[PDB]
Amino acid sequence: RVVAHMPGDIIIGALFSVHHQPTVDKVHERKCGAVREQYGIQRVEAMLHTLERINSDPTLLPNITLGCEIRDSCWHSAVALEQSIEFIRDSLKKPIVGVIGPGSSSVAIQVQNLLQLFNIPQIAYSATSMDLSDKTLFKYFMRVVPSDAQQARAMVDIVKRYNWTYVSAVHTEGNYGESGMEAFKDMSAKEGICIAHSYKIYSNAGEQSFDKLLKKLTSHLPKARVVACFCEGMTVRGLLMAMRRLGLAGEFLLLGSDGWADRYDVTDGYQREAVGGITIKLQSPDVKWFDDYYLKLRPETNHRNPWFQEFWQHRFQCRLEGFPQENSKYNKTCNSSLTLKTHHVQDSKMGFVINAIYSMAYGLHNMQMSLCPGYAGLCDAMKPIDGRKLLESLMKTNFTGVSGDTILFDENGDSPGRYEIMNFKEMGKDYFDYINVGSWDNGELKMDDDEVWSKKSNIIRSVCSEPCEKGQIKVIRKGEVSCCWTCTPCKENEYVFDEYTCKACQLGSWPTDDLTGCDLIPVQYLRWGDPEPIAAVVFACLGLLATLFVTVVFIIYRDTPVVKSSSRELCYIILAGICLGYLCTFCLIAKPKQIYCYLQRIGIGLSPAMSYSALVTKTNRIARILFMSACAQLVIAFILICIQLGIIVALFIMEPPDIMHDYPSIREVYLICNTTNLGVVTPLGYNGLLILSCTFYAFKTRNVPANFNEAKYIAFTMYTTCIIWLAFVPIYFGSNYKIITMCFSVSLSATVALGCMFVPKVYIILA
Amino acid sequence: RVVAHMPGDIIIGALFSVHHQPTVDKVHERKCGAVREQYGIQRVEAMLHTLERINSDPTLLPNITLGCEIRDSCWHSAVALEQSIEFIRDSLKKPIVGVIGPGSSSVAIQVQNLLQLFNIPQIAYSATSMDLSDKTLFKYFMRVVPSDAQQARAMVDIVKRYNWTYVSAVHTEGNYGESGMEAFKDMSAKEGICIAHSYKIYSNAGEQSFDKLLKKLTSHLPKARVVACFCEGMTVRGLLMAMRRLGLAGEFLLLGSDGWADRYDVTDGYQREAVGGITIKLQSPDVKWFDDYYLKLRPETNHRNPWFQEFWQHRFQCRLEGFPQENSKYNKTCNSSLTLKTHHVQDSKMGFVINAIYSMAYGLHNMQMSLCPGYAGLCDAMKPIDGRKLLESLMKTNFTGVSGDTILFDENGDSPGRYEIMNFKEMGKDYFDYINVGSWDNGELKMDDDEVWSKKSNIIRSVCSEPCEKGQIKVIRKGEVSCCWTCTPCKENEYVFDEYTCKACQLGSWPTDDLTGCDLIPVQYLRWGDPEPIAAVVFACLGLLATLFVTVVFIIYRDTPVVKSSSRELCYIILAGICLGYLCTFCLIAKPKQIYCYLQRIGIGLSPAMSYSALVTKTNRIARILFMSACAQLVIAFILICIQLGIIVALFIMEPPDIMHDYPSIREVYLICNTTNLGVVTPLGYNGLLILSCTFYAFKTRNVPANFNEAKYIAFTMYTTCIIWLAFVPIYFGSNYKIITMCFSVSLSATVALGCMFVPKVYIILA
Ligand SMILES: N#Cc1cccc(C(=O)Nc2cc(-c3ccccc3)nn2-c2ccccc2)c1
Ligand SMILES: N#Cc1cccc(C(=O)Nc2cc(-c3ccccc3)nn2-c2ccccc2)c1
Repeated sequence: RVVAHMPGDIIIGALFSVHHQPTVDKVHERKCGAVREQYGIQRVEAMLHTLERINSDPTLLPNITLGCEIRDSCWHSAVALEQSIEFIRDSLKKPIVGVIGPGSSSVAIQVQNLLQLFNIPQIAYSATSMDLSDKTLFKYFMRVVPSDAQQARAMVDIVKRYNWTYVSAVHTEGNYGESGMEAFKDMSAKEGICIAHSYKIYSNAGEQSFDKLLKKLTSHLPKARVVACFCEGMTVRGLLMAMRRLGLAGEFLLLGSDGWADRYDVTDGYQREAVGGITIKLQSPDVKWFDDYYLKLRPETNHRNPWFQEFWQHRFQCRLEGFPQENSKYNKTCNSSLTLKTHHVQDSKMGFVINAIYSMAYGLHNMQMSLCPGYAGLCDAMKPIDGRKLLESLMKTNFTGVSGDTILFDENGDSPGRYEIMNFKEMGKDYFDYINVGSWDNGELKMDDDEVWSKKSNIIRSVCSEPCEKGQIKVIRKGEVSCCWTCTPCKENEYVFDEYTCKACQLGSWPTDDLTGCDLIPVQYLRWGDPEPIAAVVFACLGLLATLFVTVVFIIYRDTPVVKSSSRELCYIILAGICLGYLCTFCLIAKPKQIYCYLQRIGIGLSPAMSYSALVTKTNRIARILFMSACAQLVIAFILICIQLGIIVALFIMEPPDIMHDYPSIREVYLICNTTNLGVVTPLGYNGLLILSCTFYAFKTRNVPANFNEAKYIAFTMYTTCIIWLAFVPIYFGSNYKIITMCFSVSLSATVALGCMFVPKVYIILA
Repeated sequence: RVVAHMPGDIIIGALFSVHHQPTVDKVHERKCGAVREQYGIQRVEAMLHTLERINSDPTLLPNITLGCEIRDSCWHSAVALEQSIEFIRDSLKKPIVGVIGPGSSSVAIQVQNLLQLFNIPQIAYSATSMDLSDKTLFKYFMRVVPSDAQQARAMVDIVKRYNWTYVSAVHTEGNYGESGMEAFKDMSAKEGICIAHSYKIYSNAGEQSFDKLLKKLTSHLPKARVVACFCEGMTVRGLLMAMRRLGLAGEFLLLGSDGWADRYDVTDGYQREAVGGITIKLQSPDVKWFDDYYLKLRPETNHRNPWFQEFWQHRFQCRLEGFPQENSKYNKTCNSSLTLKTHHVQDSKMGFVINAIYSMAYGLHNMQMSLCPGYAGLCDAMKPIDGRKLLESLMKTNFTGVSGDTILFDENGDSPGRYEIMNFKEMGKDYFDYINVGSWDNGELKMDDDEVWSKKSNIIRSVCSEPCEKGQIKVIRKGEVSCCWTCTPCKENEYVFDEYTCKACQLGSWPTDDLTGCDLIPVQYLRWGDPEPIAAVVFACLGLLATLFVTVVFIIYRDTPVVKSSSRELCYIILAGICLGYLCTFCLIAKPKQIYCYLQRIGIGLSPAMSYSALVTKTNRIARILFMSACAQLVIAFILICIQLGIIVALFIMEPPDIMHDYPSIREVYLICNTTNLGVVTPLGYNGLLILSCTFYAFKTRNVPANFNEAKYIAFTMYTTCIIWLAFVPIYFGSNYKIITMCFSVSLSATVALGCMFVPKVYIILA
């Protein structure tokens, strides 16, 4: 082979792909193919001129002359891996200190696995694999270009900015697409972004495969209107060609990496279906001072580049007469007026090639400054140059590049990313072009929203499920994507706990209007203003007036013959019973409390006993005439009263008094005291016997004219008492109006008893 | 440097460490040190003679001549890594096809990382790392020696054979010790073997460290009496020296790998504390035909070994006058009678060095036979020889070695292990030596137990905790080793479920004598043979005889004046009541069943009512004289009887009859029918009133001479009935003898009632 030398004191090695890689037939015999234009001569000339310029600089590396050795790589593993052997021989002729290259991202791994055994640092300018960031295996590798995990960050930032949350996924097969898509998925899963379904395809498959791809991506509209493509430059062309035939154009929004960034050869002839796509590029401004040097070169005055003459002949398709490398293949002869300005195109990677050399030079300068202080040249303590301190000098380099940007390496030897953002939209009648609409600068996304969309309302939307609403909980099924839910309402009984669940609050409570917390329903019970309680009260007042008049009459005229005929003490007992019958409505109708309920359950069982005991003993004595002392009768009446009171006390002991809350319905809550069925039924059963005996005896002795026909009135009264007790059961145990009916029943029975027994007596004594 | 050539058609490369590794001062300038004896010249001569022999063999590789190239390695990475570069350069002078070596186990990795980039297979004969078994990283590596995970298998087999289950652990720091101990732990954990505590130490630490190691290992006796050392040859010497001063000798049993296998320089001066140790060696019989060739060599007639003259001068410490490599350092001149037979020692690794060459030759022969069939030589389809088919030809080699053993490679390119087993025991008065006591041959441990231990009872034991016993469960504290448990007994109420837990069976059951399954206790209840039931039965029979006699007398003499004076029907009723009182003991004393308990609860409540009703109505009529028809009295008695039967039926409805199992104590189970307190107390309360009325009226009318002083006997009878009712309560409700006492009470009361009421009547009527 041929190697390009340049003398000096410190030697640098470079591997540049000047020719095409050998075909499969000549892999074992090499024989590289055709010469390259962009990658072949421009890089070699740039390195030579950069070294000349850095030597002419008196500020950097004073009195030290740097050299170089440039070798071919042919974009093939074998050739580079042989030239590396040739380098490491001379290392063991000054030794090589560092290597710049190679271009490929898979040759570099095989060259590193060889160069790290002999402690040689390596810097690459176009290798962007994600496997090269592991410093356990690749300890001597550094690069000035962003990794493949920086595009997956800009893509996530762009998606996050525009509020997209349900997208597709396409990627080619290989290390590039697979690693990029893995990074994209890992970064997007942390920002609440979900993928419909990830796909996979070659870059040269058949039309049937592309049609099936379209049919499988069409089965998600209109839920996933954005496609996240991390594919190469031909998968996009295949997708556009497939879209053309099915008539699906003007519907999708393809978001792609820099495989399809600014290449016109991807959308030629298919500009109608690619409108709207957003792509990211790699920022790289041109280098001004390289053109003023590259164009002045002439074949007759270029001797340090052995590849120059064949390059000239290939480019101009002619033959150079009188030259050491004349070729007989070309019949035409070159003219003396030929020049290189004709269709001159600058290389698209000319910045990193210079930045790598500058980084290595700065590392050497720092090592010399920190190792040979106070001296200008090669001090005795730095001969020869060891490759273990240079690796630590290089990692801490930090300077400014050719374009005013900052160059620095992190702990992994990587570099920060800087990307542009383009947009393919129609300019006019049959005219399409890319235009810059933003940039990404290591965390700061600066994008012009006005230019991308003509109107705000025209923004494409892609969301799976609409958000919930006023009082709408989230219900999610099993096996589905986390961002495809359903909104359902809680019932009126239960409020909403959080975004995910309802919650049912305890009885007696009710959710508020905001559905944030159940509040307590105020207790509701009877009211004085209702006509029924006031009617009961006025009835009771009339009854008290009547009984007061009757007792006043009897007290005033206690010596009358009528009073002498009857029994005074028994009449007083009956009057007291009637008064206590009247005076239970005030206790009953009031708001329930501690002792009020006890008084109401005591009076209802006491009042129907004291009067009826005396009345039954009187009627029993009268029937016996047809133990005659009044003291015995009073003792018997008091004994029966005591028995009734003992029964009442036993009922009290069985169930102690208490206040109770009623829950008839969810909406309303009442307030009724402790009142069971037993404590009411038992006194009724006990007092039924007395009235039954009274009725029997009154029927037996209903035809005696004693005491102005007293027996007739005594027999006629009982009918009402018995019929009232009878009617008191059904409607008491058949509705929710217990208080009013049990307040009217006792009063009505007492008033009929008082009006059918004593009214004739007072009427007769009056006149 | 210098390389040893040998011509031919196929070239093989070898790396042999002829010199000592350069010191730290000359690492960058090489300058290897002193010449080696075993590793330097013997291996080179063996390879040369082996190639000569295989060329002379007409049945292997016909008409093809093999060659070789031997280079130094100096046991250093740099020198071998330069000679490998020289090899792979000439591969790109016939190319090298394979490399044998190097000796070291860490240089080999660095040489493999270089040789696998250019597709060169490699075979090693003394590298035994466990990192070289990964074919993802080391695809071109093969070896004929067992890995370091084969000693960890023989150790586990030896420990498992002798029933040791609690051992210590010691290992030196490095790849060797750490990897071996990791393998040992992983293999031992699967066979129920536990480690007390693993340790770790240098091989050159201070005396204080070794003393601390002894003090930390002394804190486990006598539970861990076996130490599993996987350390190098100097850690054992340090342990012995440390044991010497503390006077701990003659106690331990050191089990070690082949770092301390047969080396006398480890137990010299300390044979007293190393007695009993068991070590494993590597099987390697000597090669006979190498000695007949190596000894005949002379310095004057050896020209193909450039290292020979310096070797001779170094070995004999003289100067070879008149030689191309004469040295002036040695003043003494060599003698013509010198020979190599003096102190000749064979290399200890001479078998694998030949087996590797034979394996490579067999691989080449197989590839030639399978690629150019029907031809004898180099066919046109095998020029040049590719290194990708040789790697697959080599992996399937399977043949017989020099010592009659089988050589084959598994999928990882490894080899099976074959080890010996030694023993360091005293032979006599101040004499110690190693003796073979077994072997391990890839799964078959053949070890002579009789020679290791003089007597069977002298076997050293090492177990943490004794096993459980006849009915003992396992309880293990938290945080302790799984093989250190406690054996505890279940109580008498529970049996043992499994080896780990007890279990308590249900009530009425009992664990058996074997403590494997709870069995049911047979039901136990009353017995006829007991004196109490038969006494009750004979008492009842006597009562039946008496009542039969009385009723026969009354039936025969129904027309007597005495019978006319009394009431016949009431007397018959009383007789029937007494009969039903007697005939409750037969129902009661029998084994409980469905209806027997119903009859016993019916008779006890019926008998004390139907007689006493008639008696009380008779006495009431007699007291009233001082409704006289007998029909009214009979109707009243029958009405009271019906009321009693109604109460009985109500009690029956309250609690339906049933059979019940009693559980007074865990050991015994009874059988008593359903009998609550209410069903017994209620009839007694009901029938107390009748007897109270009877006794009150009898006391009221106890002085009437009617009917031969019948009132006196009627008043005297009641006393006994009342007293028996009274006595029946305390002891009935105060012991577990309910049946006997309630059987005697009714019978006694009926007997006294029948004997104090009718006996005088029959006595008078008789005479
Ligand atoms: N047989 C029978 C039978 C069946 C049911 C009930 C009653 C009864 O006791 N009626 C009654 C009589 C009196 C009474 C008291 C004092 C003065 C005049 C009358 N008040 N009450 C009464 C009791 C409870 C609720 C309503 C009313 C008897
Ligand atoms: N006051 C009072 C009072 C208090 C407790 C118990 C009894 C009572 O009923 N005694 C009794 C009388 C007779 C009886 C029956 C028929 C013929 C002769 C005697 N048998 N029994 C009896 C009942 C239950 C268990 C044991 C014995 C009365």
